[PDB]
Amino acid sequence: SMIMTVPTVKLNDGNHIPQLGYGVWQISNDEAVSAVSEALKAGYRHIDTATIYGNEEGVGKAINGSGIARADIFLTTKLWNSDQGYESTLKAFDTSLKKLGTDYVDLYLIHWPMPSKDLFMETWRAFIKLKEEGRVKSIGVSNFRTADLERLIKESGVTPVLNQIELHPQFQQDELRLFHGKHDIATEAWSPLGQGLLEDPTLKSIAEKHAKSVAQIILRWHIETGNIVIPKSITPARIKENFDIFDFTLNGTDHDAITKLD
Repeated sequence: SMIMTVPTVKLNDGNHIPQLGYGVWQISNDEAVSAVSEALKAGYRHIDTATIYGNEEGVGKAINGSGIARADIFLTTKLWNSDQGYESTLKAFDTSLKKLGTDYVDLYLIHWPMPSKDLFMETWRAFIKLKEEGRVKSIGVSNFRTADLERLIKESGVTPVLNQIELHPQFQQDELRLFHGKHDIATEAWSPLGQGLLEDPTLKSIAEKHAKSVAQIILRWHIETGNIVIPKSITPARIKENFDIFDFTLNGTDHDAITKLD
């Protein structure tokens, strides 16, 4: 009868984000509807997409038809590279809201620091405005390097709540995580499960030690190192498997052994 409470990460702007969320990647609208429905059914309350994936309508349909209040779901999307700029971001966001069928997003991220610093600063200027207007609750970035974050913080005075980056046991991003911690930016891991290490002996051993799956061990390692994770499995069994990571803990030796995988 115990229900594990999904931890939230308190962000630098006072908002809280569920530490586990469900990643939608390059799937179709119909697929997004089914997957997001399945995730919300499995107990996920944090849904992550990006405008370039072309599935905002379907994500929005599953969310609005879930029987869960909009206020109880945390929804992230992301501004695509070709829409960077002040006015072009305001336009893109409007279009994304219309597609999603809601009047705010919890988190809006700049998808990449591409194609230039000037362009992303103008996008950031637009995010600041959307945040002032109360249409975006938290603003952040994705795939930003330490030099992009330095320029963003120096030039705007506004520090992103998080930077979503590729992060998994074979790509641990030690440097960026050190910068993030230094400047109160949360780390969010995309592709947190990495590369199919399902046959790695360290991870297999830890999975047995705890009677959990290798994916569950990887996701618990992320949770214990303070990462927000957005695993993106498409099969229901895996969607449910990735949710069940709050009923156990690793220990000290486990962490050392996973660190050695980078």
